[PDB]
Amino acid sequence: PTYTPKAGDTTRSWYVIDASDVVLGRLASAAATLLRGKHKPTFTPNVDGGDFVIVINADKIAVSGDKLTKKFAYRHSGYPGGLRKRTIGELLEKHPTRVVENAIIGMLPHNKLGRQIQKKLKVYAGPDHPHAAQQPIPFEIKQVAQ
RNA sequence: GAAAGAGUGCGUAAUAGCUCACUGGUCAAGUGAUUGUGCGCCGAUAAUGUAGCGGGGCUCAAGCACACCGCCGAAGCCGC
Ligand SMILES: [Mg+2]
Ligand SMILES: [Mg+2]
Ligand SMILES: [Mg+2]
Ligand SMILES: [Mg+2]
Ligand SMILES: [Mg+2]
Repeated sequence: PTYTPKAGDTTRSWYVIDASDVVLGRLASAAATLLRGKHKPTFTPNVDGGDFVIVINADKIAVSGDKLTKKFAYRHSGYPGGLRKRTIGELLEKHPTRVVENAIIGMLPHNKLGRQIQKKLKVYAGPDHPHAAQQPIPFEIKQVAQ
């Protein structure tokens, strides 16, 4: 019948994605794609069998239009009147990384498996990362023509 | 006579003056006015928390209109 992975069937690859002058939504959508494992013919929605993704230069992300001043990130502290908002602007120089990862978390499934999947994401604001030991192969944001 | 309006606005409370509509000039090609529309702007404004895209995100469209090319999709139809 239909193939389902056994215990030692999942193999993990390390991708590094450069984020310099890339659209935030495009980068995050692709990273979510190859973080969930949608690019593998052995995909199965039950199993967490994606790949590791490093995002490099999360500072240099591109946000189009006029969202660096009028787009907000809202958090609520649970206390009455405990809502705070930070623009994309402030969030890009206070601590930038979460901006990129915020987008990716919004495109992974919001279940327990999504929590397991998140752990494979490594966002770095700098141009360099500490994971050179896993030989991360560079990944290009490609579109397949039709 | 070109240029002088029973004199256009300020202000002199009235005049005056500042000016203007209107002819002379050096300049160097456009310049001003409507009507039919396609998309947008403002008017815009409530009380637990974003809160009038389902979310992330989208103008490098993932928005809109017109053509075209595929595909997904039901217990519908077909196949056994
Ligand atoms: Mg007069
Ligand atoms: Mg004059
Ligand atoms: Mg949407
Ligand atoms: Mg069916
Ligand atoms: Mg039937």
